[PDB]
Amino acid sequence: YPHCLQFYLQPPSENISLIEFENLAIDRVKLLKSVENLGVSYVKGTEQYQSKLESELRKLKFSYRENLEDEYEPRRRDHISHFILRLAYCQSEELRRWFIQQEMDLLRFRFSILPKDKIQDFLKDSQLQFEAISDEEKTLREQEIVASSPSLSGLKLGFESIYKIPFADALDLFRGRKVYLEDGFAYVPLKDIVAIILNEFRAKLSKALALTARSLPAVQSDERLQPLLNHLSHSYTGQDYSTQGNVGKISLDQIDLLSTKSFPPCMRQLHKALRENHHLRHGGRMQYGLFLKGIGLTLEQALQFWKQEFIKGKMDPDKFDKGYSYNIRHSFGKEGKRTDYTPFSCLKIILSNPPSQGDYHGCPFRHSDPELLKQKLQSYKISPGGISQILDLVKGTHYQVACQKYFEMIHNVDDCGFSLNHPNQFFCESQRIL
Amino acid sequence: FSYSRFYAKPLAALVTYKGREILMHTKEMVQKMNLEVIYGDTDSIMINTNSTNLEEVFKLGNKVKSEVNKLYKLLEIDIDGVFKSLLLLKKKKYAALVVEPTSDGNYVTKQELKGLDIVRRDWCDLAKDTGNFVIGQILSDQSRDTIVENIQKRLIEIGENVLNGSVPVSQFEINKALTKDPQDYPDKKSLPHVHVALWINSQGGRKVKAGDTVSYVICQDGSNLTASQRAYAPEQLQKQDNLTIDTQYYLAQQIHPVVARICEPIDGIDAVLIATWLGLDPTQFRVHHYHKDEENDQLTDEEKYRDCERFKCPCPTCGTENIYDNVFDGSGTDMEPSLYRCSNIDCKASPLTFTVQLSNKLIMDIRRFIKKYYDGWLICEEPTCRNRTRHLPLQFSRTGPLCPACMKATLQPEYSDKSLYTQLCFYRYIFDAECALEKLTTDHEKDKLKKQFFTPKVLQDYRKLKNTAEQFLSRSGYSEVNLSKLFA
Amino acid sequence: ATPSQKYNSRSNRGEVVTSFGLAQGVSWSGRGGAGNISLKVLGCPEALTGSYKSMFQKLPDIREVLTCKIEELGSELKEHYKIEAFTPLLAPAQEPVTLLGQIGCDSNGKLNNKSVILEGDREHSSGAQIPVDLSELKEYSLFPGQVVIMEGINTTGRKLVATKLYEGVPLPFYQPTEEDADFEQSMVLVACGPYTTSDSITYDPLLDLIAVINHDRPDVCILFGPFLDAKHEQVENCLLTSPFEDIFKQCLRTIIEGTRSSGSHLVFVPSLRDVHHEPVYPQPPFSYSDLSREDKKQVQFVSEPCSLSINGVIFGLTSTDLLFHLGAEEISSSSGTSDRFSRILKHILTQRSYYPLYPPQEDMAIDYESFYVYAQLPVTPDVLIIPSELRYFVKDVLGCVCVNPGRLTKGQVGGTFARLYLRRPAADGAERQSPCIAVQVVRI
Amino acid sequence: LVQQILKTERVVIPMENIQNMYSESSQLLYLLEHTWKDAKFILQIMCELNVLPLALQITNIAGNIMSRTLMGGRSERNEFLLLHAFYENNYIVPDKQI
Ligand code: SF4
Ligand SMILES: [Zn+2]
Ligand SMILES: [Zn+2]
Repeated sequence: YPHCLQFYLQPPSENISLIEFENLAIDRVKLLKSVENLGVSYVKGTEQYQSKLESELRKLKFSYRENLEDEYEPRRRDHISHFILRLAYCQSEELRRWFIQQEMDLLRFRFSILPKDKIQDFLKDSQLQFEAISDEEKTLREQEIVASSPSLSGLKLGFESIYKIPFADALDLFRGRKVYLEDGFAYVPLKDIVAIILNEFRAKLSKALALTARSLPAVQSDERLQPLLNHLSHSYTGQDYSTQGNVGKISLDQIDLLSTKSFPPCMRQLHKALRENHHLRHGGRMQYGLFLKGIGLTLEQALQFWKQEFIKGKMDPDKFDKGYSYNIRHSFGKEGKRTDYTPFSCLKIILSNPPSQGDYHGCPFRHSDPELLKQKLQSYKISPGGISQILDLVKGTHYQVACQKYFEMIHNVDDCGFSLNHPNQFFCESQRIL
Repeated sequence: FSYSRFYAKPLAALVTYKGREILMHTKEMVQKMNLEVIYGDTDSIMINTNSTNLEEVFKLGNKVKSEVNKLYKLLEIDIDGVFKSLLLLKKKKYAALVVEPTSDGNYVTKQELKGLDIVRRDWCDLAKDTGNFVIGQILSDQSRDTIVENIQKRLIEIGENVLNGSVPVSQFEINKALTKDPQDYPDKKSLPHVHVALWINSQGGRKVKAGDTVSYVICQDGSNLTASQRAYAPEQLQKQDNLTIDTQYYLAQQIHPVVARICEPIDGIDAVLIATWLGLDPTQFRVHHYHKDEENDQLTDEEKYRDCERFKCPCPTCGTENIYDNVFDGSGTDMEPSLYRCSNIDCKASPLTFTVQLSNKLIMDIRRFIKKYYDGWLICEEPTCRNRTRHLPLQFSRTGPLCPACMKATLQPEYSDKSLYTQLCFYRYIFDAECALEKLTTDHEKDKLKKQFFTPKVLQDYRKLKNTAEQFLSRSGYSEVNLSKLFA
Repeated sequence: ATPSQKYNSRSNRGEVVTSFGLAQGVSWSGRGGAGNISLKVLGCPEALTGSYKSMFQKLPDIREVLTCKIEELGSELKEHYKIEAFTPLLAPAQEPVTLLGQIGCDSNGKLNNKSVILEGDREHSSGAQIPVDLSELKEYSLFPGQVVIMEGINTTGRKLVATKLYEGVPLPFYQPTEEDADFEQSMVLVACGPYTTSDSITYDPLLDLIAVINHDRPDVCILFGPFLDAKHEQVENCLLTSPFEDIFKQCLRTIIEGTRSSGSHLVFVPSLRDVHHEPVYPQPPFSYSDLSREDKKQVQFVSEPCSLSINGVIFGLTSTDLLFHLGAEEISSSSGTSDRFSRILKHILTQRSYYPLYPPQEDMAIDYESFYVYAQLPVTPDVLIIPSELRYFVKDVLGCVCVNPGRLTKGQVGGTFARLYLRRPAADGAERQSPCIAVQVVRI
Repeated sequence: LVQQILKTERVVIPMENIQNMYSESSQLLYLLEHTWKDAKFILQIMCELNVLPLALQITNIAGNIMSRTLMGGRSERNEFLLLHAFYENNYIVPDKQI
């Protein structure tokens, strides 16, 4: 926001608590993972974008309050966070791209916020050499500057400040004769000056993500950093919420109804399964099973639910206990957790246990095939043009985003008002809305 | 090769690089083809697919093939197998069913295992019985569901019978081959066989010596002694009257161990799960387990400190034990700062009053835990081994210390550093009022009590129980993450 | 109501329970602070000064250590006895071989003539363990962790029948500069806690000490923790009404002050039992700021253990019961007439560490990372002060005056402390002229 | 080696029971019996794995010395491989190190 625009150059020499080290990353990602969403559901020139964007930039504490020369709260957060999250995103050339992609969509926003003035000071100072020209040289050479410029309409050489740079640094533009040159100097505005920044910024960033890997072997050894290197997007969410405990009061004969208006695609499929087929595969008794406690089911009820829903499947009332009661009692209760009490995260249901013929678990938007999905979504009665968006997404791989797009439509609104990342959550919002 | 006549470490790393590189590149690709990559290693890649149609799998393998070989010029991936069942235990260690195609659609199921050897020959029959029994259903072709359900089934009974006595007395006879004469065995008291052997010799005729195999079971003496010291001979068992079989032991220390090593990997089954299947042993059983084992899978507080020990302190006046697991006690309205009233109803003392003793005991409870972590207790990972030794071998594996009993299992710290770092952080948060409040919603529920109980003094009082720990984690247990070192 | 009752009704008071050197009267007395008193802290990099570097170890390094341990010594033992090459503990052969390794037990119990085992070094035997057969060995002294060079026959490579157990080799003693022979006689007192009766918090003995410090006006008073006994009943049940940190400063005062007149330098030595200090051997010095410019020239804080120079007189300092440990787990060929202790202590001077026995007593945490840099002996000490719950005594060994002043206190009764008189004599002659000329262990 | 490569059981005789079999002809001839068999298996097993051949060719592509290549230690073979090469290519090479 302020002298908050910074070329993540020159490494932090400080040191932190594994508590700050770990929180800077989870957070620094949450941001970068929100820069990703907004760029997917909106455009780079909208208020909603600019707004929410700086809104999170805000909530994650990455542009705000000052202090005595050294310790500038947000300044710091962003500096470390970035570098630390250079470790994680240095590996896969598919992450290196994605990182650069979203850490450059970020410098862009922190530039779209500063007035033609503050951005100026930042340059003079920044790297090293750049100069502005007085209105004397400015208008004296005005006409010639507008002649060298693009299809730039009119003869208007606006108030828009103009800079003087070494012809060599503006190669990208003088090669096409897109700026005025004089005794070895180019004259360009802000738009283009910026793009050159962003340009040299990517190239340098990539360069680094390169030298980050090379020397990665000297730490993978450390035990505290496995959860970062390996798991910043595994089963464990950007920072999930809905865990255990929590409250709620659900009657039973209502689930059916809620199935239409509350659960998301995933669970919607499963209930029908369990109601139609009177049973559910292993993979399934768990996705839904959990999720049900998370919405608040009770030990008593859970058993009730399944039991009576397994007896319509003409089973032995006694065989349930002997075979299912056990697992179900565990779920709710005690230890041996992390996969028996942790209602599935979305990123989870999306990357583990895909489903096979007979299985109705997993994420539709991800796992069901285009056409079938198409056939499914129409039963939910989603505008054929609407369905047109969703699948456009599914083609991008922004799977839950789509779920989002679905939330909105079944609920009637222009913006759900949050970034989804877990079934129950999607369950609750659907309840706040009632 | 370090000692080659044609060495040049660079040339190598470079290669190794491209290597690990060209691997991910590939791994991504597969996922990019919406196909789950269940494993990899230097140049290999296992890939769960979900087809029943092998005619489709190769057509698929090759599809992969192409794409991958299409990209490079020389290097090339190659089809290399198919398993019709797989139990991925851990690194380079799996059980599975290999396919050998006969003609046009049919094939063959060859049993191929490795890294699944049990060394100790002292597992009772009921164990090995129950053991294999599963391993089989596991290499059965039936469904995950089908396998496991039966496994639950069977096991469930095992237990039952075990309790009604339907199991042959011998089925419990364990057997070890002494390699020292009874009075030469250090661990004495704690080794079951050497115990019986000892009883025997000093008691009657025939005397046991080197190379001889001994027989024993575990019973209920009413001596409460350690299990180890409750080893008797089959004979002296049936012919004696006052003693009885110790169902507990086997069920827990015999059967489960095995089955376990084999089921832990199974999604949906877990340590405890089995254990309950075998009896009303939950609690204590989970105790038997770990804190660590789960370190394959950021968290919340309630669960981040679940395994840590609650701080305790008896009231300097009434004496009753006080248990402090957090800044507050209760919920909503009647939420009092745990440090307000003595759990003893008839006591009228304010523990806050005794801020010294508290700051003391803690100190003491924290030496305790720093000592433990420091004791060094290393323990074998293989359930069938579990060698508990304070001696760190100079014989290291890739993972770490090389178990010296079974020469194929690594020792893993009994009380991890992380296990500690979390017991101190737990003490720290049990007295960080500062944060236990900014944890409240409305600035009103906040003030209400901020003004009802947290007077600057009380706040200080807490800042003290809190400065207790702080100091500890200060320069200690590298809460410090020298970034300079990490990038310099 | 009674506390210290029996302690103070002691009649043995002042009694000398042992002497050594050259008989001295009861008029022990040094010149106070008079003359030059050169107290230089010695060892590897100045034996640690700060709190630490950490309290988190990487198995991958403890390993590295234990290996160097063996290699180093070995490397030098090999240069001494001039052996030609060690043999892998795993390679079989019919001819007699010279292995290199460290003993160790094969179970969790008490090491014994049967169960011994040698774990070779990484460099040669990439850590292989081969049990040991002693039946054929005459004279031997073994303890877990004992770096040893053995010669025997291992034909199958699955058992070595020892034939010879090379004798440990210690380090040369300190080479006195000409300046150190120009110093005059000094008298060092020395005492180690507990400094209170196990049934009171009176610190009575503490005081008696003080007084005694005064009366005799010693040049140096090295005092061994525990000042506040982590084991003192009242302390472990936290009944004290005062914060540890304080209590400790308390005693620290009483003593610094109680002896401002004396003119004696005070050198404190921390203990793992000092409830208030860092429960990690090696430990860092104590921490205190409440010191006038005055007392700062009179008191000094040192680690644990340490190698301190009292007038070109190299003293060894350790608070840990290294002797009641090593000795609890040592095996020998003789029991008829041999000096248990004189042996254990012998290994100490040859092992080159302040606690070679490894793995270390069940209650004695150690951080080997640090242990590699701060717990090695620099040179064979001219004097060694090895406190212990074992009866008093002072034996000359391998040219080192090994002294165990016993505990100043013992349960409900009176302990002891001891004093030494020093002065490095005339330069030439048959080298070894023990600068420590005499000593006395005295009740208090 | 025999249960796997040769697909056949192969009892063994502990240095313990040896002496006691010198006490009667039959037994002594068993000891002898077995002894042989082994040396045969050592032949067989050497055959199954087309060892000696393997070895030839390997050693012929490398251009080293048959024994070595039999002893073990891959580095050597190649060592040579290139040695020869570089040699054929007017290239000075790495003096052996020690
Ligand atoms: S993506 Fe997340 S939300 Fe969309 S369905 Fe799958 S789980 Fe429910
Ligand atoms: Zn009370
Ligand atoms: Zn093991």
